[PDB]
Amino acid sequence: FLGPAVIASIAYMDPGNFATNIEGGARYGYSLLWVILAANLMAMVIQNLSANLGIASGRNLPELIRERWPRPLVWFYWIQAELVAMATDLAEFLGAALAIQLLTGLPMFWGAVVTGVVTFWLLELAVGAFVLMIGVAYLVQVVLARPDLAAVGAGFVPRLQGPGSAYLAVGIIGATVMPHVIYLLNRVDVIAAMGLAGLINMSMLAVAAATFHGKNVENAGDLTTAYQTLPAASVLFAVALLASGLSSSAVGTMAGDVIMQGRLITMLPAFIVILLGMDPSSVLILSQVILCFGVPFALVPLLLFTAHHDVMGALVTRRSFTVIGWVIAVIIIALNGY
Amino acid sequence: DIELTQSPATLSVTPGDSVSLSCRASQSISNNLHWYQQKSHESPRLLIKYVSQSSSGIPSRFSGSGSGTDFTLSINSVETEDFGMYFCQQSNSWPRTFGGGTKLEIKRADAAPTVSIFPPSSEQLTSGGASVVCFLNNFYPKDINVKWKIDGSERQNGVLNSWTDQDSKDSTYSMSSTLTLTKDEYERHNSYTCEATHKTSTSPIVKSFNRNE
Amino acid sequence: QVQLTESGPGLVAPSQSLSITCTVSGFSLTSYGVHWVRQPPGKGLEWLVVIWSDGSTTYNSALKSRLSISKDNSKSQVFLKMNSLQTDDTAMYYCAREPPYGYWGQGTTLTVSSAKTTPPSVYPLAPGCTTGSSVTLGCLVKGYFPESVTVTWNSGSLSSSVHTFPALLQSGLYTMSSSVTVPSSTWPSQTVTCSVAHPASSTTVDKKLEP
Ligand SMILES: [Os+3]
Ligand SMILES: [Os+3]
Ligand SMILES: [Os+3]
Repeated sequence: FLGPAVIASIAYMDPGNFATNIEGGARYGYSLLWVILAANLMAMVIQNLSANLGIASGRNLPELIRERWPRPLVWFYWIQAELVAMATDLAEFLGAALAIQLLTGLPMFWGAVVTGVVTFWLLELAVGAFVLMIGVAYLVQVVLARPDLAAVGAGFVPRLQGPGSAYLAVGIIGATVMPHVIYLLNRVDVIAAMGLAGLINMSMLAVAAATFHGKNVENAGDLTTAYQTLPAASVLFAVALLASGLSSSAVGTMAGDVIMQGRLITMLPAFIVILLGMDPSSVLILSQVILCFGVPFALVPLLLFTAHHDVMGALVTRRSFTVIGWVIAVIIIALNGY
Repeated sequence: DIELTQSPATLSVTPGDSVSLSCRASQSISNNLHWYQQKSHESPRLLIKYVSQSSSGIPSRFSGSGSGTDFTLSINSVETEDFGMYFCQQSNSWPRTFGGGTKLEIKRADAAPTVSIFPPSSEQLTSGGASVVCFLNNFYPKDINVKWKIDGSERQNGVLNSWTDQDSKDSTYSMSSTLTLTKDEYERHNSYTCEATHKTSTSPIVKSFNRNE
Repeated sequence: QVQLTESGPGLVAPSQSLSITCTVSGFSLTSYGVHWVRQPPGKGLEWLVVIWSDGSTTYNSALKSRLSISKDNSKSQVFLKMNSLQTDDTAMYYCAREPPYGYWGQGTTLTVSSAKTTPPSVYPLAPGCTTGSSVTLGCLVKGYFPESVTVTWNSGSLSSSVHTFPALLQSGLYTMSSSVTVPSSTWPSQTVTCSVAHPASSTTVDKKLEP
């Protein structure tokens, strides 16, 4: 319908999910699609538990964690959440820089200046039409190859152990369960939005795995080589990226104002790109595992606050196993990070 | 399951005139295709990636042109170092599929075979064998229909043809065709005719011997 | 200098097992997928299988459930392996790996037949009565295994021209034609003898050719 589709295209609209559902297809092919499944399901749990708690004993999570926790722990959770929104804005400026260099070819510094003056410009239907049009653009090839061979033969979970194998999956599932959706008639619109746009992500990844897996060539991490051919569809990919970044800017920075009030300070990572010693293309995926490390700190308070003062949320089945599986995975990739 | 029929199967050139290989597809495969050169007993280095972009470390002589359901490689001024095999590989979908291949060869003026038919060897006769080889030395082009006749009746089977590579001395092909027989097959009959229908003669070149004398 | 090298050639009986080592150098094997390409003696070729690094085997439907591909990152070797029945698939195998392809190995020869080592039987081919001023004489190596005999002609016939047609399989063994030509003014005045060298059986047969 016209509601959940726009709510979905806007709901994802970040460079991180583009830049990790196009790495999983270039290295771990269809065998990674499953995580995207697990990426949405628990997420559709979590936000529901936020909608299940956001009206009863009404307050956003930053208002709650200031009510009954020690002060040093409040400073620690503000370090954690501020590094979370900081890393999200790093994702915004990075992806928008790669987009501006993907269009006019401007250096990422001048691209960051243009994103600064677009932050000046911020003070809708066309953006959702761009992410909707690239979303249908990846629904052009959601049909395209071996529907029962590589697909369902890889949606069943593999226990792969390698550093990059679990690192990239942790980046994907750490980018989908965005920490700022946890800081929050309505349930159906979001279950269908995240539902269909889950097909946008499985489409993006599967097409990223069928477009070139065994072909080798230049890696898909740059996103400059991510323009798939059916000419103008490439510029459509770059404009879709730029729109996704510029909108995730306002949404994630206003959300950072919600977590922060209860501007340029998050722009310091935005110019770490000038370090020149390492290329930015794949520090965005890291930007989604660091963002992943800020998820348990955003999940424990919901899990514990859900069952005291309020009705509903008595179910503690999958919603509590997901946090311990989550933390054991991120402690696998964190305890092997040396 | 997509295939790639490649034509022409073999190609002769002077060298000088431009050649153009065709790698027809079974369905559309976009610009996912690879062109390889090959020599005898060698590893095939890559020439053309994606049919448009020339690959790394490849002379500007070669150029791939095409779009969609069929693609064509093209060599301009063959330069005596482009002779031999050429293979063509799609890579979009499992399984990857190579083409039918082509063997580029040197071209020159025509020639006629110096056919000579031999009786079975005296030692092979008491060994039980009865091979009647029929050499067809120095002929052009490569194609010949050599044929055997045992008492007029043709012998399409029991034969064995063999072909040399394009001769080093003068770019001229030669072949052999053994007609191995058992004892009764060699004793029941009376004569063995070795014919060769060829482009340079409407009448096939003929040699024969008979069991007596 | 990026470079791939393979294991030495192999000759195995039917229903035996075998393995081949595609070792790599000059690039990061853990970062590239290796394809396998099989070329019969001269009968074209078709894509075989691909082993993506970190063990990801994908076999084509043509050669599924017989072939297997091991990998060893400790020495960056890509192992090919064939077990089960062998049914005399005889060919030279290839491996490939580099972002656009174009770095293939030197290839490895692999022959399957049950025949034991047998020295040849050289059969002289006398014309039996002579078109023109030059006469052709023949020599027939036959029934040998393994491959590759080298036929050499002694003559002294002033003008002469030798040919040696490629070895071909007959009933599990090998057969070969061998030509020579002499001015007939020296035949049979000057002898023109046909030696045949088969190093795998040590035997060399210096067969004289007479009518
Ligand atoms: Os207060
Ligand atoms: Os409590
Ligand atoms: Os076959």
